[PDB]
Amino acid sequence: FVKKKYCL
Amino acid sequence: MIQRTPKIQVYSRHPAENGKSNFLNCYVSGFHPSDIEVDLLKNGERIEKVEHSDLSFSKDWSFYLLYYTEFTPTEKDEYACRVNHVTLSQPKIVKWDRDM
Amino acid sequence: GSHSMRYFDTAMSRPGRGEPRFISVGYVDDTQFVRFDSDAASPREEPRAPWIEQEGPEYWDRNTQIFKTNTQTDRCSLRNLRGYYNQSEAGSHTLQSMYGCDVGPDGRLLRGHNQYAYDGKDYIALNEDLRSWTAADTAAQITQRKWEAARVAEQDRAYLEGTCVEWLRRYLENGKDTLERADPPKTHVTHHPISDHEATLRCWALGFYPAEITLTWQRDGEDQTQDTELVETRPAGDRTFQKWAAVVVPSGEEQRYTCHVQHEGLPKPLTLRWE
Repeated sequence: FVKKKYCL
Repeated sequence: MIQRTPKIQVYSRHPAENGKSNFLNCYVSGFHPSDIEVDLLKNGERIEKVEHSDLSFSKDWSFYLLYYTEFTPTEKDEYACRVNHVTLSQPKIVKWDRDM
Repeated sequence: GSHSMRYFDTAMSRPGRGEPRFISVGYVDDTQFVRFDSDAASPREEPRAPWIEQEGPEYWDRNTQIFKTNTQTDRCSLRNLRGYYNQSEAGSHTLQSMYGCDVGPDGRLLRGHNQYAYDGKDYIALNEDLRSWTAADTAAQITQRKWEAARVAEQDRAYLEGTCVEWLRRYLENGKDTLERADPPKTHVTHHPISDHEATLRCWALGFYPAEITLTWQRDGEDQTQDTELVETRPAGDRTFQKWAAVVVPSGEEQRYTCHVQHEGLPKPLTLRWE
């Protein structure tokens, strides 16, 4: 199940 | 910008038997950046409709891809993999040798 | 055995050739079960493993939505990273991500992972505590400060201890006939003369899963690390892997060499000789 990512 | 040159291996999915259908593999690994061109050759000519795996990488961040096609090895025919990458001044050809 | 779930993401800018490509590939151990590629023309036709289809269309829809938003997030990251390194808009740059969880045979969490590399160099990683960051340089310190301010590690921790472990356990159950089956290597030794004086002994391992394997040569029971040529473990295309290890041996001394094989699918480690 994919993870929500955060902008670097 | 750091660059890593590809490692190349050419080999068959199953042990080779002249006259029996098989798959020919070219596995390119260890490279950076990701752009790369790979051809499989039969008697020096490009094989059409070669497929490849989806771009992924090892835990050291170096990329890998498998290129592959169906093939029936014989005594006569010669097979190879030709690779180009920014780290290479000319395309690198690796011949298929059934002992490797 | 123990198992891992890992997503490997690559975002690559390509000035003058559209927006950065984003591709995310999900694995259970060495089995790919999902791909999302922003360059795919038919997202509906994008490969998923069979034990994923049984989860249904709402599961697929929720994953697809997050992948689409992740494409935009990684493009935001590439724009910011270009600025953090004072880089021109002309060149191509690469952001890679690995995230996921490792569990033991009882399904309990061993550790979580969420880390990044830029242009092939490590950039920032979530530490094993799932609470603090390690930043590689003053650019990654900017990311670390922003993520601290926004409490990003707490969101990552909740995914890694919760969603990641829970869905890995579900995948392992639904795919138990394959994901929980270790296939042992099929092994043999070949002999290739190089001169009247020496020959290569090559120890082969074929058809094994998962990819982790140990293959070594001993001479008189002593390991031959420095003199062994060991190729990278390579996919056969049928889910299984291949590897070989070779040593150059003096003619007549072949029976002093033993090849040693360890793998999860073997009831006991193998010792093999030529013939």
